[PDB]
Amino acid sequence: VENEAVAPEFTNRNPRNLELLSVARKERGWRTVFPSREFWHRLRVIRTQHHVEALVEHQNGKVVVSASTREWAIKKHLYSTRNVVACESIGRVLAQRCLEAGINFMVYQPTPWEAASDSMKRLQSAMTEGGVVLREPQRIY
Amino acid sequence: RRTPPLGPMPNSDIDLSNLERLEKYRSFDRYRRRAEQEAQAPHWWRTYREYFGRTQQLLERKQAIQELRANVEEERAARLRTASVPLDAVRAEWERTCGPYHKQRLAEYYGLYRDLFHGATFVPRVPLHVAYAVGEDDLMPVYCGNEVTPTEAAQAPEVTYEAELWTLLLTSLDGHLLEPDAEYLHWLLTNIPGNRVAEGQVTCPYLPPFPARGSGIHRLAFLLFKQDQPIDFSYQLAQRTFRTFDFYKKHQETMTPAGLSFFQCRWDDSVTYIFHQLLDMREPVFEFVRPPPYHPKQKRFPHRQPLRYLDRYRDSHEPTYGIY
Amino acid sequence: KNLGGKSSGRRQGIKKMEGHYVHAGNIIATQRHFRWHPGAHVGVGKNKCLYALEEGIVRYTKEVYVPHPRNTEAVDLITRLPKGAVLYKTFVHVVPAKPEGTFKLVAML
Amino acid sequence: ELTFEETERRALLLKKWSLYKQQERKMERDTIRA
Amino acid sequence: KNILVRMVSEAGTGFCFNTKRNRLREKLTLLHYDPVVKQRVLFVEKKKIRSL
RNA sequence: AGAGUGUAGCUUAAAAGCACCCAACUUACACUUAGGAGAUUCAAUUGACGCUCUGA
RNA sequence: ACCUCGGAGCAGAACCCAACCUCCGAGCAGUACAUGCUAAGACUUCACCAGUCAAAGCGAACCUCAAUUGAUCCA
Ligand SMILES: [Mg+2]
Ligand SMILES: [Mg+2]
Repeated sequence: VENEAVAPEFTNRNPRNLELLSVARKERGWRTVFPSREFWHRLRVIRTQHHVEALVEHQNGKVVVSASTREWAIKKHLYSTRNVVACESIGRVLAQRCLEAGINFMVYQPTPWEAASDSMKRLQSAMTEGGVVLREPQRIY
Repeated sequence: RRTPPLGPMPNSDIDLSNLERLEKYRSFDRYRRRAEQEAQAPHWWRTYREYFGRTQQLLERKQAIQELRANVEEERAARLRTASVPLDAVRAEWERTCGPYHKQRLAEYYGLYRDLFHGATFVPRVPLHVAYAVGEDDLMPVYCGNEVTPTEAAQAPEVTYEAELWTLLLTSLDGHLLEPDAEYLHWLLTNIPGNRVAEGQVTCPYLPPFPARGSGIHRLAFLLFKQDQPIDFSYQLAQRTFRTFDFYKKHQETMTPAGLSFFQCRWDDSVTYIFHQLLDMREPVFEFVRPPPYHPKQKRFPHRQPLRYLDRYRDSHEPTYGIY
Repeated sequence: KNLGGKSSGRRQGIKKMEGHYVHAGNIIATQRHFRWHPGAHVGVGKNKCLYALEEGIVRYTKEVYVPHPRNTEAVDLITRLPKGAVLYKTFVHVVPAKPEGTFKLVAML
Repeated sequence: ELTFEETERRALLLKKWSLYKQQERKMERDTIRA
Repeated sequence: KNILVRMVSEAGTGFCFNTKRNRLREKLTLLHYDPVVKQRVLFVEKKKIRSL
């Protein structure tokens, strides 16, 4: 059968193939520096003076997903773009975007004060209820 | 010896005897921001990245923001941390305004551009709503890289691209079983008369996704091209092979990529039926094989090594007796 | 009057210079203080020795230093640093050579 | 205990005082620079 | 000063592990992992091996 | 009368980032958390509404 | 006077370097009881002895200090 001609080794070029299989390397070093690079996707929250940014960024630096209060779509539906309400809304929007993007796991790396912050707690709860687990699976060796 | 620096040494311009006068980072946060900016900035020394790496709109937006501020209930909820946002409306407005750029970012991350078009990029200006009809009641949407099982993708999807001559192509980017640099064409509706898709020309009939078992996650892309002027186009796997780069090289002048939507599929039971009945072949089963463990060259006298040293280099665990 | 000082040299330092192929687990450098800091795919032992967490090539770089927020001494140093200043340290990196693995056809069911 | 109306009045009090002392500091700084 | 003491498993197993404690502190009880039982069980000081 | 001209305090920012303020922790400051206000001077690259300088 | 061990100069920069050379120190202490078991690959005081680090795995939770010590036999 001609259609049965299959090469001995398969070449899956999808960048997220091994990541989704939980087999890809995730940088285990940087034990003296913060934040840790041992992740495949990181949730990075930037609280500016006026706006709130929430990015899902791959370890290589590519910003896979973004949710900024600076976009019209979001900024035209909330009163203040720098409050706990804004953080919760951007968290829910980012959760929806992550679910439609296929990103279900991330590694959030907040500082102690950021983690203790009410806004960060609300954002984390919003992501969790939106369907994103902020704890990536362990690599399979 | 002291070779002079090949450029501006860091912390050089700021360095001055007036340390007491100079303001300081009082916060780890500001220090981290500056350090990250510096890391992003290029440098002349070896670094990690080297090796591992209108007015009317403004007026209307200001008026809307002022109206929201004036609305007391909105302010009450904001200060009571109870206000929410309309998620569906936000999604629609994202699609209309800034969805194309974020979708382009997603495609670039997933490698669609580097593979589909060999690097050439394009903003998906036209939103593309594709959904694989699930049952007779619902339908799984294909937004961007989400996961849709081949069971759900068994039957061709409903496409609603809001416009007013279009060509839609489904291409599996990494499902090719013989050629690493090849794709699979699943369904190609060309010369579609606007929004309605049932009137398109069926150049290639719909073949459901068939990601081989243990072959990993496969990415399939819905490419949509606006057709400036109507043009003519030219179950066997050798004829389902398809190089989208060559296809778009042929049809570049009359086609413009204006829509994009992709999803991810892994092996399912329906893949077995696709392979056995539709494709009439023995389904291939792939396994992830890690490289064999490395061991240093065996020494005649493994000094200071445990008794496990010999087991590290024996191949068969069953007892062997040689001549006896 | 002067007794002691007879200790021998620790034989510490770099064991794998840049460009050296390194297998997983190999010790790259032994140090008493943090001369070279751990980078990508490099782990630190209890005695600050840097060992390769992956099989690849050793690369030494200069990268900005961002201590953990709970490292009180380093955070205090940063808090006292003038604005615009960025600390730098020498980091050791292992650029992995081989892929995690390959997909092989095992059975033509 | 307290009520929603007085809480809202207190919040608006804080808002207006923020604006007022912002203007105060702005005029003080303007005089300083002038 | 401290004394080396044999903490014996209360699981009935003859599993003993040596720890150290102040000579002036009360007899010592811990929750230590018992490999035979494969579970953390209570260990009680039984005897003083030596004074360290 | 003439010249420079012109984004909220600053920006070889394009409606952003730093700035700035009160509330709590601080003796206090600082940090952190919660909140707050903010502008592209007006008409078609051009002209004229406001600031600085050169004169009387 | 010293005999063992560790830190710093001599020995400025991979490693290593004597001195009845210059100076400091140690023969613990403290906290925990997974301070559990196993196991690739490496380091190593210029031998050996001894001493170090450690991925992965099982099982669990969700070690500080430079030295801070001593083999065999025999009890
Ligand atoms: Mg010495
Ligand atoms: Mg040796």
